[PDB]
Amino acid sequence: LSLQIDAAKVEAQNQLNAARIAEIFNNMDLSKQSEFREFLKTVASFQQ
Amino acid sequence: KKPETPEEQQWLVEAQQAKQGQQDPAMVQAQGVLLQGQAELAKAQNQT
Repeated sequence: LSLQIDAAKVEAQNQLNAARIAEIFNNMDLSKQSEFREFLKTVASFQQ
Repeated sequence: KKPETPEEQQWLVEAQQAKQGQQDPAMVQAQGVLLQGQAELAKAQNQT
């Protein structure tokens, strides 16, 4: 029973690890897209 | 001999339950050396 409860900690470690990495992965990706749309209006008015 | 109540009815037949009650858990301990092989098989398979 001690091997079973110890093995359940490894299972819960990976389940949390999949979520925690995916949260910050989506946040950093979104920041690159957000600033990109702002730069389009900056370049457009500059050309006129 | 077994009780047939010829000299007893609270005398010997009371302590009969206590002598047999002491004998039974101690028998499992004596047989415990046969349970040593079962121990090596049990925790090794679960760990894998």
